[PDB]
Amino acid sequence: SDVESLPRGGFRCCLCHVTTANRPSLDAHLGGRKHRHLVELRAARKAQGLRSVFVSGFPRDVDSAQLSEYFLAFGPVASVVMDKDKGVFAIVEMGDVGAREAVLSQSQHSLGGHRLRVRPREQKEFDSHQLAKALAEAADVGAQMIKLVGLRELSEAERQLRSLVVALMQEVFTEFFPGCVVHPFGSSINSFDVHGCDLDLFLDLEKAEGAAMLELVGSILRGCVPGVYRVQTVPSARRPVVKFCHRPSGLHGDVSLSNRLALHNSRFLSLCSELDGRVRPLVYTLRCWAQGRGLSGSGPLLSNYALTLLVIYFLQTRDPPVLPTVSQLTQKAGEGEQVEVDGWDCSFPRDASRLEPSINVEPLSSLLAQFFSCVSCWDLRGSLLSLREGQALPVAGGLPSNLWEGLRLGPLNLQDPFDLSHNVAANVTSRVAGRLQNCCRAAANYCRSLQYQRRSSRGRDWGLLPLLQPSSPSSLLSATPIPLPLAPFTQLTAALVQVFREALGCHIEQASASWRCALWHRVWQGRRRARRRLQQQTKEGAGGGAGTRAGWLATEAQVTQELKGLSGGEERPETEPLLSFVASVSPADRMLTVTPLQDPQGLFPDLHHFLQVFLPQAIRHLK
RNA sequence: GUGCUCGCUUCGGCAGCACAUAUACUAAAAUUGGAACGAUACAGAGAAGAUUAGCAUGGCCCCUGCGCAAGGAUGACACGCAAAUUCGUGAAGCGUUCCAUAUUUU
Ligand SMILES: [Zn+2]
Repeated sequence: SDVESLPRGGFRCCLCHVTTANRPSLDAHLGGRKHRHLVELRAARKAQGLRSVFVSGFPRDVDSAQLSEYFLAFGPVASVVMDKDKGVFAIVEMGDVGAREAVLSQSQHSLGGHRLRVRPREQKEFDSHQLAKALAEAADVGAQMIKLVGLRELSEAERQLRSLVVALMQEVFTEFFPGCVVHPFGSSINSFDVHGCDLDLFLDLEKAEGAAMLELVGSILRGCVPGVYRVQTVPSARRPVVKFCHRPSGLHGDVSLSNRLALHNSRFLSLCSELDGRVRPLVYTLRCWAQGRGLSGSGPLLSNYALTLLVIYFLQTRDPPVLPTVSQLTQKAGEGEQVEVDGWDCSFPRDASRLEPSINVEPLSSLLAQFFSCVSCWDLRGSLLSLREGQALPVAGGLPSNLWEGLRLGPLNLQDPFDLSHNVAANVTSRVAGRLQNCCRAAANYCRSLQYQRRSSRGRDWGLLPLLQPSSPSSLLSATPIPLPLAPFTQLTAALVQVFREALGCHIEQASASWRCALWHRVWQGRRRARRRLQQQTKEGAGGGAGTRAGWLATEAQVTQELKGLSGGEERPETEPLLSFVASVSPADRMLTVTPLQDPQGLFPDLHHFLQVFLPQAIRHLK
């Protein structure tokens, strides 16, 4: 009854959301642990719900204890839970059906001089376009990145909502703990926040006591904080955390216990962000790209903090240093900023008004291209990327292992600037590292394309748009050479240049003969309608003129000029070509290879099919 | 949220009363690396035992056609077809059973 069919004989489990490819696999799923566990959960939940009662209207600010002991006379209580948000209502779980029947049998209840609302409980079962439009009209790619920052950051209302949530959590925690504060970190304060980002909190006040404190935090969060659900603990890791959600505001996030290192990391990130102007748009763009291409997330992927540290390291290892090394920051931190946590020195200047500006001049487009290229080149497995020194330490030396005693090496090595034994890319497996390298190579060779270099006038998804939309390009390259009519190589190459220049209106530069060709209008389309107009006008004007060898090129040039004039409505300055390509001829077999260079609209296939019909006819009329 | 006030009101609201206050916060740990088993998809090779891989449409493909009627013209895109023959077995896809000095915030 929980199985819903699917095409190709598919089967799915509604509970587990797990598909099966055939009947035996479905039966195995139906008879194995995951499914039974879920049917036991649903059966127990439905039974408990049916043997349950709903209480409202009880006197304001009355604890569950007296209500439970009042209901004790009517039957054996099992669980009483009170509302978080306002405590208006409560649910009393009874350890039987008879007592639930007894309590629902009465038409009147009294407790503490207030008529109660005892009532049976119901049981129930378990920017795609606007972003593109906003980024499709900027002046250039740098403006696109700045606008991406503008429309991807946290809006002021969202900031207010997050601050209200933080204040609520602070209030409840101060109610429980004697003296404590909640320091928001991560995206909340490092100025690298996006819409719907994690709300990460630090609770400021050998392992059993830590586990007990984490369990206390989980119990307090589950039982007192209004609107939170899905509280779970990860007590066995480098930093035990408790995860939660928040139904009213829709937020989710993590709570850690004793990491001041996170606070210092966040302040360092803010200092880097306000130390130069390129870093914030660069990190936002790289995070959006990595999220789109499915290599940044949770688990076996680059955490976005690791991506932020990677782009910071890229900014550090340039010949003109865009950002200073953390060693330089530690040296330039004056007296009073010397602090250390867990035996590790975390010192850097507090205000950006003291450090000299970087002498780096190259804009954000060049920085993005250099990031792609340099990250694609690096020997990630054999090199440790040290942020404190801005240097690639040799991983095989053994020194980086015995120096820090806790460094877990791997396919990608990247040490956070303050913890000396916390390579932040230990999650990444080999497949994810290889995918990162390959996608970086793809982006690197895309950045050299003229589409990323010049904005589109007619609208062709220029700028970051291809790097944001997934649009995995699986298109084959030039595989079909065009056969040409047998002519002497010099005559054939001359006649091709005439046909491209005169009959098609291409700009042609000389690059086996080869030429770069560029087109601003769709000269392959419409030609049948243009020729019929020219033929009608000629038949109305002065019939005559026997067709010579020169008359064919002149007639195709006129058919091309008509197709320009029918689109002249455009007034945009024609600085970017609608389609550019190479034309290349082999000496022996006299075949023409044609390859795209810039095709912002995906129109190269239409041009190629047109040239396959047109060029072997043109070279027949030019013999 | 709704109704009432034989209360102020500026005429919206405010101040009290009445119903209602929703039907929880419920633990559905996850990820990675191993091993074994079941499947059966695998561009998987013969083929669909002379005879399939073709589709139907739309506007595009060129030529002819004054075309005004159109004809071949066959590649792209969208639209729904679906594919069994009879057959073996995977990789980072489906399912099941164990293992891990293995991982989880920033
Ligand atoms: Zn299931």
